[PDB]
Amino acid sequence: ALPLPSGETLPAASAEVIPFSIIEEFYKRPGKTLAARFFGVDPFDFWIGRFYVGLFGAISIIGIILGVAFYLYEGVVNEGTLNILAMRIEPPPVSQGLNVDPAQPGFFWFLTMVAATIAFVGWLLRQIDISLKLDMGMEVPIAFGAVVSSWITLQWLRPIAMGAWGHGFPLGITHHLDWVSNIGYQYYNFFYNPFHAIGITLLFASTLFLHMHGSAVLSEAKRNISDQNIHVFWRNILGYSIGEIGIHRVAFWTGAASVLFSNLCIFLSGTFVKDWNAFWGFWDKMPIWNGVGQGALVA
Amino acid sequence: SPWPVWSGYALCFVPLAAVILGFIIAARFTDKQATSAYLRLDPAKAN
Amino acid sequence: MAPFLMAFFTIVLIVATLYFLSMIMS
Amino acid sequence: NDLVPDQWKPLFNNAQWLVHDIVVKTIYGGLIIAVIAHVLCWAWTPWIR
Amino acid sequence: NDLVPDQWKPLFNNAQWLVHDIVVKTIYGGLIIAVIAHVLCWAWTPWIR
Amino acid sequence: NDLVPDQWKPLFNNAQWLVHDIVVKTIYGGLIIAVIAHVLCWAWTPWIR
Amino acid sequence: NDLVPDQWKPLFNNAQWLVHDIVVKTIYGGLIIAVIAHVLCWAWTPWIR
Amino acid sequence: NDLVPDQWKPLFNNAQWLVHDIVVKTIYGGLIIAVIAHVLCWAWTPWIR
Amino acid sequence: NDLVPDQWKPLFNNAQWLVHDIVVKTIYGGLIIAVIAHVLCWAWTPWIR
Amino acid sequence: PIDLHDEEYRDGLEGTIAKPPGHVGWMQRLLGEGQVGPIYVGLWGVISFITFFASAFIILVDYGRQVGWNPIIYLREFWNLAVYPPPTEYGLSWNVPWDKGGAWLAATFFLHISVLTWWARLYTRAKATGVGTQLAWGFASALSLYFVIYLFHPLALGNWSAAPGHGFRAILDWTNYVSIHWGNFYYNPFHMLSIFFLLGSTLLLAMHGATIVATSKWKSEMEFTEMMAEGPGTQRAQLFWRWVMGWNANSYNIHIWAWWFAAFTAITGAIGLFLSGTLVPDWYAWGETAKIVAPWPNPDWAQYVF
Amino acid sequence: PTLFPEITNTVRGRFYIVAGIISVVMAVASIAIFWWIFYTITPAPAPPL
Amino acid sequence: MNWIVATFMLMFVLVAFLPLVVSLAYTWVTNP
Amino acid sequence: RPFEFRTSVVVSTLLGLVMALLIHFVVLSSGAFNWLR
Amino acid sequence: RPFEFRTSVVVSTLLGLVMALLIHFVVLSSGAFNWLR
Amino acid sequence: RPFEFRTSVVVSTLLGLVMALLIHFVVLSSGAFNWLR
Amino acid sequence: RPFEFRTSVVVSTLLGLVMALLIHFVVLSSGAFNWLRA
Amino acid sequence: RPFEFRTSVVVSTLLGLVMALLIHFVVLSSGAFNWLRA
Amino acid sequence: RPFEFRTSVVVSTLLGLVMALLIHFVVLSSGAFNWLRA
Amino acid sequence: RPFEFRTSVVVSTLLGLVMALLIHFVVLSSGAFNWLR
Amino acid sequence: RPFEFRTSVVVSTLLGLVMALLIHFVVLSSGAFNWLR
Amino acid sequence: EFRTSVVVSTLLGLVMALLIHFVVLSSGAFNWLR
Ligand code: BCL
Ligand code: BCL
Ligand code: BCL
Ligand code: BCL
Ligand code: BCL
Ligand code: BCL
Ligand code: BCL
Ligand code: BCL
Ligand code: BCL
Ligand SMILES: CC(C)=CCC/C(C)=C/C=C/C(C)=C/C=C/C(C)=C/C=C/C=C(C)/C=C/C=C(C)/C=C/C1=C(C)C(=O)CCC1(C)C
Ligand SMILES: [Fe+3]
Repeated sequence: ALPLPSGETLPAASAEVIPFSIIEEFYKRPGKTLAARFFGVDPFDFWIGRFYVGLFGAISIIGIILGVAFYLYEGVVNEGTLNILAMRIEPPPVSQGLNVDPAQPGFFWFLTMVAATIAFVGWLLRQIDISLKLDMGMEVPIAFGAVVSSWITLQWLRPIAMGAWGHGFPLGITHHLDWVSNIGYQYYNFFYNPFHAIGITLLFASTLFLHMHGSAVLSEAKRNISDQNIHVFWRNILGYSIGEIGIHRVAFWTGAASVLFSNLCIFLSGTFVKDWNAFWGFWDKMPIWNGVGQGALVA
Repeated sequence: SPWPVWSGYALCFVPLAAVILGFIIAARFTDKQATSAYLRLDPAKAN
Repeated sequence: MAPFLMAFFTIVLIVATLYFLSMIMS
Repeated sequence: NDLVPDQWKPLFNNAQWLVHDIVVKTIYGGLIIAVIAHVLCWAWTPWIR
Repeated sequence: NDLVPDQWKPLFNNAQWLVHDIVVKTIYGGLIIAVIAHVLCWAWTPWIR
Repeated sequence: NDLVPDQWKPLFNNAQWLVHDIVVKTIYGGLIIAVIAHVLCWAWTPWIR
Repeated sequence: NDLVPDQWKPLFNNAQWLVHDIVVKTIYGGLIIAVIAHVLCWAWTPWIR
Repeated sequence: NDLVPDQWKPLFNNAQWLVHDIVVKTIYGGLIIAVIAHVLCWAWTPWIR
Repeated sequence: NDLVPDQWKPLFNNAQWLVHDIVVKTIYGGLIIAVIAHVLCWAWTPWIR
Repeated sequence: PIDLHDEEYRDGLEGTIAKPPGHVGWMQRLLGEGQVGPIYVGLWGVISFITFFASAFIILVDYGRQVGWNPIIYLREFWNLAVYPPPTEYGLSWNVPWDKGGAWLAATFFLHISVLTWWARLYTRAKATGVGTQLAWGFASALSLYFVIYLFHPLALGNWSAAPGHGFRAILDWTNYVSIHWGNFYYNPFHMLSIFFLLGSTLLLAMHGATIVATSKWKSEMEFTEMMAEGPGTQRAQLFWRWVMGWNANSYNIHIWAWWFAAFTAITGAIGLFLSGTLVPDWYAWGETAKIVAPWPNPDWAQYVF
Repeated sequence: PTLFPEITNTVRGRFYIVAGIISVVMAVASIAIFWWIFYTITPAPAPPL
Repeated sequence: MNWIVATFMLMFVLVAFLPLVVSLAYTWVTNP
Repeated sequence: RPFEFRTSVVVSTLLGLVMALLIHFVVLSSGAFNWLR
Repeated sequence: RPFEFRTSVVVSTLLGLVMALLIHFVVLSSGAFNWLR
Repeated sequence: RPFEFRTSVVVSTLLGLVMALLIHFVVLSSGAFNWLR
Repeated sequence: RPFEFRTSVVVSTLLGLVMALLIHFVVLSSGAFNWLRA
Repeated sequence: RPFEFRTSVVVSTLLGLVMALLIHFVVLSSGAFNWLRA
Repeated sequence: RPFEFRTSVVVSTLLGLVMALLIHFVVLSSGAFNWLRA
Repeated sequence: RPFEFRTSVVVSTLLGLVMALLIHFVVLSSGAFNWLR
Repeated sequence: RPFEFRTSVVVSTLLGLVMALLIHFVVLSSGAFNWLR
Repeated sequence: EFRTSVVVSTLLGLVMALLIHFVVLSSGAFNWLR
């Protein structure tokens, strides 16, 4: 009996029962990473276990270890709390400005944030290298780069633009929520921010699309069907079937767009805008309806 | 009173441990099924 | 004395760029 | 590789010795200009004090 | 590897020996310069006290 | 493994024995320097009290 | 696996016996050092009281 | 399963009996040390009262 | 299906009977210990009142 | 035993309309398919249509009445118009004036009927096409959240005012008001679990889409065929995700992962919303008693002042 | 003598250098001119009372 | 507020938007 | 047979461990026994 | 056999380590022994 | 054999290093020794 | 051979460098030595 | 050989440059030398 | 037969356990029994 | 040879460019030079 | 036959259980019986 | 490429002209349009 990838055992195409070892050995092909093109050789061009280690893998692992050490030190020492749900890792005060001093408190927040940034960029570059070794596209790096740009907006661009550097988030479990709540209520009705609304729309659409795609694929896995049943099912309900290649494109685009608009709204709310209720005071004054009402229906 | 309340115990620490163990177990069994031997197209012939 | 130095560095940059372009473009 | 010296023949090509000479001359000229610029900058405002 | 010493045949190629020598000389010069810079900085302002 | 000793022949290659010796010497020098530095720092200022 | 004793043949390879001995010696040395450090720390200040 | 007893042959391999013996001996030592530690801790400060 | 009793042959395997016996003995011992602990705790401090 | 031509090209009730398919063109260029195609109508969907549009007509007519029947002001204030439930007095009574919550009750009733009939439509068409019925249960898990929001939570509190007011701006106001009323949902554990599952769902969707698009040169998007025998694209995707994080899946497990993320999101959200008001009147106080609230003695408050 | 014949010999590859230089110069000039105009024609921001 | 630095950071954010736009343009240009 | 041995053992062990930990923590938090101060 | 030796070893070792860490943390957090100040 | 030498060495080394770091950090945090000011 | 030489060298070097960085940073931040302006 | 000469060159040069940049940045941030008005 | 033994056993066990936990919670939360310190 | 001349030239030029940009930025950001006023 | 026995059994059981739970909770929340204080 | 240069130049010119007119009008330093 031939075992299928789903799990079926169907008695008996050009397929055959092949162990994963043959596939793993066949596709190694060392010597095509990004660092090899630049320097002419990759210093770390091997595998340690199941992982591939490259030039940026070492940088990422160093950043990870250093960041975790600094995070634990600020929270076990200098706070004396001993539990992780009550830790509160703060940046330097707003009065200090854009400068950093080891003597003053908030230095290890700097160390952890820098190490985390280095680790994130190293992970992105490692993903690019692994994609380039397999002759694939560069789509996953684009999505992860959207996420990393979302991080850089919150921790680098906004504090520099506002110029005091106390405007970055504390790295504490259950405590970054305090920062989110206070920032959101400082610019009251953060719902009324247009880009926040677009981001929420994209998030909800992404979840709905994921559920629909999972249901559709799972509904035909282990049945004797002609591969066109799903198209008829999706045209009978809603009167449209996107196809096999369109659903993944839509998923990738929606996922990236949500985070992009979210980082745009956070940065814009930081500097160029002060109140999101006053932002809509232009609407009722446009010269198409500013003179049509009376009493409570005026304006 | 160094200890949390019973409702805190349940509502917080039961779901958290459940999620952690479930994630680890599901990942382990997904990897087991993925790396098993089944029908595949030969990479040497397949291009 | 800042503007004089700015002019000095700008002139040096222009001269170097022109010299290297002429070297390449020949 | 006829113009290359004997000691550096296995490392350099005939078409690379001239480019290496150009690079060396450029480095030396840049160092001289940098020394001049640093002297003028110190004359403007000291940075060590 | 005719220029390589007898002990270092299995590791060094004939062309790599010259580059290794250049690297060693550059490191030694940088170390001497760093020693001088550290002495000057200590003479300017002690950092241990 | 001509130069590797008989006991460590199943573990070491001919070209890794010399590198291992270099690493061992570097580590021994590092520990000597570290001991000297710790003694000097304790003489300057104790950290236990 | 000729070097491995008779009893431990089914579980051990010839090359891993040496590494196991090295690891065991390292652990024993670490244990002795840890015992000495704990005794010294207790002599400094008791932690139970 | 030549070394395994007849009763436990269907459940144990030949290379797993030794590991099981090691684990059992370790657990017995752990139990003895835990009993001693509990006795001394109770003698120092009761926790039920 | 040789060490299992005649009644439980359709339900039990020759290798799982031993594991079932081990589990049963463990549960019996745990139940006895739990009963003793509950009696001691009640004699210390009643929880119903 | 199923003829797709019949299931796509029947006439009358229990058949399809818009039978001559359309073509859009740019959707064919960007998404790979641009057939508008026919749409089924089978007595599960006529009821949904009629009930949904009855509810919409009621809401729109109330919107018109609220502005004095002025179309220009109707365009002016469309996005900040709403039809709120009855006030807190007379909690669950239906003897209410039409302008004081009477229309909200009728519209909500018709909307409930519409959503239930839509679920029935989904289930019946899944059965009639030969595919499984996973989509019906996913929609059930979202209707659970919907019914907690609109029916089961206002019940057991004693008033209709605990429900949203049927407006573009009214849902945002409802979210803010419910957060302010019951403490802070940032300290609601089920809100935390729902956020975890939601962000995980978005992450998984992005990863899967990028992975399939990257290996589409070897026809990796044909999920139905890859489940029979793996191809070069699936092999490359497995190798990529094994070399990045050390473990991977096949082209069948990822869909189970996605389905369960979405289902857990909906279910945990429903449970948290229901538990918010009836048992824990204040989430911050509960968090303080549970030791999950960080001490905060000496703030630096200059960040939060203009 | 050059190391990049495809860039310093062909006209099509020789055009890219000038294109990039012009692009950088245009970007810098536009940014500088816009910000100079903005900062020159703006009134004093904060007159105290 | 220094309006030069803020505009620079805004330009960086709009640059970060670019790769998705490039992917959309590539998908449109191919698949004619 | 309806159920296999491994499933029964797994479910029983998980339930026992969860109930034991929950009961100890509830009793400790109730503060009705004078246990651990 | 239902369970392999490796699975039993992994489960037992992980459970023992986790319980030991948890008990040490709880006893330290109780503040009822006069240990570590 | 159920477990390889390499896996055992890796697990033991990681556990020992993590335990050493945790114990040093906890002892430093407790402030019961008058060490490092 | 249980492990390769290059893996041992790389892991040892990374661990040593990380430990040295962490120890220097901790000692500098503790302010118990009067080094680099107290 | 376990490592190639050019790989060692790349690793050493990169590590040295990174360490030099880090040491200048830390010394400048300490503000203990009166350098660039510090 | 309309239903298999496994389905009946699983449903019965799940329902019994859930009902037992819910009833214990509802009875002990009311505070009308004086159990375990009131 | 261990390193091609082209690669060395490219690496050196790029390193010089990055160093020049970084040093200009840091010197201009300092308190002694206030962005040339 | 129009309906199978299984579907009718399932629907009847679910409806009965839901109604029982709903009625018990409504009666308890009404607070008109003096039940459980 | 000629097309890219033309497009970039046109958009840059348009954006700069619009921004500069808006800035000059908002400055209120010329006595233009009251
Ligand atoms: C203002 C006073 C500042 C300061 C400001 C700067 C600035 C600003 C810079 C330096 C740079 C340097 N500084 Mg200084 N410097 C200070 C104090 C110091 C101190 C000290 C202990 O006090 C030291 C040791 C140094 C040392 C150094 C050197 C590392 C370096 C200059 C030499 C060099 O690299 O040549 C080797 C470099 C070359 C040979 C480059 C030559 C380039 C030529 C001119 C071509 C240019 C491009 C050309 C037009 C392109 C053409 C082709 C295109 C296709 C069109 N500075 C003080 C604090 N210093 C400069 C540097 O180069 O840093 C990397 C630099 O930019
Ligand atoms: C001012 C006094 C400061 C301080 C400031 C600095 C700074 C700043 C630096 C050091 C550096 C070092 N310091 Mg110190 N240092 C202090 C106190 C100490 C103490 C101590 C116990 O107190 C110790 C042990 C050290 C130890 C060290 C070494 C790790 C290192 C110097 C040797 C070395 O590695 O050379 C190996 C390095 C080389 C040989 C460099 C070679 C560079 C070559 C020559 C190129 C130069 C650039 C040039 C432009 C290139 C031209 C060609 C191009 C093609 C154009 N310092 C005090 C607190 N120290 C330097 C270092 O190198 O760190 C890694 C460094 O940057
Ligand atoms: C100031 C505001 C409060 C707050 C108050 C609330 C409240 C109040 C609620 C949430 C809830 C949610 N919150 Mg919260 N929340 C805040 C901060 C956050 C933050 C953040 C980054 O700060 C995030 C990411 C979230 C995230 C979320 C989600 C996880 C969750 C909703 C899930 C969902 O899919 O709903 C989308 C699902 C639905 C709307 C279901 C109903 C729709 C159904 C499925 C379909 C109906 C179709 C309809 C009839 C029309 C059909 C025809 C049309 C023609 C198409 N909150 C702060 C603290 N949040 C909810 C929750 O579950 O909490 C436990 C909730 O009720
Ligand atoms: C509130 C007033 C009283 C009180 C009043 C009552 C009353 C009145 C009763 C109980 C009952 C019970 N009480 Mg009470 N109880 C009190 C305080 C406590 C405390 C405590 C710490 O204070 C505890 C721990 C308990 C515990 C218990 C249980 C022993 C028992 C319910 C068991 C159960 O879940 O059955 C339901 C369990 C199941 C349906 C699952 C059974 C599963 C079996 C055991 C194992 C199957 C394994 C096999 C592999 C499974 C195959 C199928 C799988 C799906 C694969 N009570 C207080 C003091 N308690 C009940 C009782 O006596 O029951 C006999 C009862 O009627
Ligand atoms: C202090 C008084 C408390 C209370 C405190 C506790 C505590 C605390 C516990 C119980 C437990 C139980 N309680 Mg009581 N209990 C109270 C009141 C009640 C009342 C009542 C109506 O008043 C009832 C009906 C119960 C009923 C019960 C049972 C459900 C259960 C014990 C039997 C059992 O399942 O054993 C089956 C158990 C076993 C077979 C365990 C066997 C374990 C083996 C021996 C291993 C032990 C660990 C050891 C370290 C292993 C080392 C070696 C390695 C394996 C290699 N309790 C009061 C309020 N009760 C226990 C339980 O099991 O809860 C789930 C428990 O932990
Ligand atoms: C101080 C008094 C405290 C208390 C403090 C602790 C602490 C602290 C711990 C326990 C632990 C346990 N306690 Mg007690 N305990 C108290 C009261 C009780 C009561 C009671 C009803 O009053 C009970 C029933 C128990 C019961 C128990 C068991 C569950 C458990 C020990 C059994 C075991 O697994 O042994 C078998 C133990 C082993 C097999 C361990 C073997 C470890 C091996 C030898 C390795 C050790 C580390 C060493 C460095 C390794 C070096 C070599 C390298 C690996 C190469 N305690 C009071 C409240 N108890 C201990 C435990 O093991 O928890 C899991 C534990 O850590
Ligand atoms: C100061 C008194 C403190 C305290 C502080 C510490 C600290 C701090 C530590 C311990 C550690 C340990 N403590 Mg103590 N400890 C206390 C009280 C106790 C009590 C008790 C009931 O009172 C107990 C049971 C223990 C028990 C233990 C052990 C678990 C462990 C030491 C043995 C070991 O596992 O070695 C196994 C370890 C090894 C064999 C390591 C061998 C390492 C080799 C020698 C290399 C070292 C690094 C090398 C120099 C780096 C450079 C290499 C280059 C190649 C040159 N401690 C009190 C509260 N304890 C230590 C530990 O290792 O924990 C895991 C530790 O770090
Ligand atoms: C740092 C990691 C380095 C390394 C560093 C060293 C060092 C350093 C030494 C060796 C030595 C040995 N190494 Mg080597 N070695 C590495 C990689 C390897 C690899 C491999 C990857 O394949 C292998 C097979 C070996 C194998 C070996 C043997 C050839 C040799 C003797 C081992 C022995 O029997 O020790 C048996 C003896 C022991 C295990 C002693 C253990 C002692 C414990 C650790 C306690 C020390 C306490 C300390 C001194 C206390 C200080 C207190 C303070 C001063 C206050 N190494 C890596 C790259 N190796 C030794 C050698 O060359 O001897 C001639 C040696 O000196
Ligand atoms: C100031 C007093 C401080 C303190 C400050 C420091 C600092 C600072 C450091 C240590 C480090 C260490 N400390 Mg101390 N330390 C203190 C108290 C202690 C106590 C104690 C019980 O009180 C103990 C047990 C230790 C123990 C240790 C060791 C783990 C380690 C030193 C030995 C070592 O690793 O050798 C083995 C070391 C080597 C083999 C290194 C070899 C390096 C080679 C030679 C290269 C050197 C660099 C050079 C620039 C390279 C140039 C290359 C170019 C190409 C030319 N410290 C007090 C609190 N300690 C050092 C360490 O290594 O931490 C990881 C370290 O950096
Ligand atoms: C608050 C206000 C004002 C509310 C408004 C008032 C209203 C509207 C009330 C509406 C009430 C209604 C509609 C109540 C409905 C009650 C029903 C349907 C109960 C069903 C019982 C089904 C039962 C007992 C079924 C039992 C099934 C059994 C025993 C199955 C057994 C078995 C079956 C069949 C198997 O295969 C094999 C297993 C086994 C042998 C055990
Ligand atoms: Fe898919």
